[PDB]
Amino acid sequence: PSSSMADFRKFFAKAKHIVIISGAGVSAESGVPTFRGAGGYWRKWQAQDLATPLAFAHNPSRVWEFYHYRREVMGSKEPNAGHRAIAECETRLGKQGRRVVVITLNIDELHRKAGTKNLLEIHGSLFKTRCTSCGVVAENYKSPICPALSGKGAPEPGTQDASIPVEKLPRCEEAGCGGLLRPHVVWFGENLDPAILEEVDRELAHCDLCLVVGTSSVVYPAAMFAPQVAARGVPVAEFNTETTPATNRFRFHFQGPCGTTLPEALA
Amino acid sequence: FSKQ
Ligand SMILES: [Cl-]
Ligand SMILES: [Zn+2]
Repeated sequence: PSSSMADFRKFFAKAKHIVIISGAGVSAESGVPTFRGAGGYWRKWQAQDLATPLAFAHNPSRVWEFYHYRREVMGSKEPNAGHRAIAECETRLGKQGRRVVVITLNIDELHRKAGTKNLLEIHGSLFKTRCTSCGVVAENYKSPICPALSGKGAPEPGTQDASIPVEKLPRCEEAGCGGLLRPHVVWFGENLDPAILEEVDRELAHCDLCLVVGTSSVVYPAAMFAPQVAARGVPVAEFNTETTPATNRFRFHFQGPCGTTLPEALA
Repeated sequence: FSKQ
């Protein structure tokens, strides 16, 4: 693909509806642990092991410790230059009657913290719960999410499992339910929300420029969004630290950290 | 679609 920043900027100056797809690279640049491919590890596992229905069915206490740890570290984490460039772009273009929407695979809410308003969080959020019995979804920012997890979730290898009885895990407060809560995060092998995908499809159908930022482009169906957009002739520009299996399908590829390339790109 |  092309690496002419000047050429991309010509499309950027004219674009009326920009879709920005962001993945784990953007969160890692804030120092958020992504637990995918260094990574690194939570004590002996990575996300592929614990973000699964199987892992939650076997040891929900261990999965909750993992998600509790991830919620807690967010206190020390701030949006990076990439998040800020993306949020400022949205505000600046919106004043010109131009639309910018972020479709993120990330679950850490740093895009919102940076001020992004048009946001589709297609894999859920560390700060939402869902009841495994009644299905209600709720926001939850409490540290710790439940008394039994207080001080738990330590990440060092060799840390014993908290082994919290399921009744002491986060419980639904819908009157009459009290079912066990899970993180409202899409796990490997689960389907994404059809209403969310309907929103995604509307944005993809109407955009005139697409950016793919910090994404490995091997997690589906998210890996396939940008290819359907190029079909209508829409330019796709990829911003990643390395090539991906989808790189040769894009109009532009700008190699490097997203917090380095995006400020120039979206200036 | 399913998350891979
Ligand atoms: Cl990703
Ligand atoms: Zn419930």
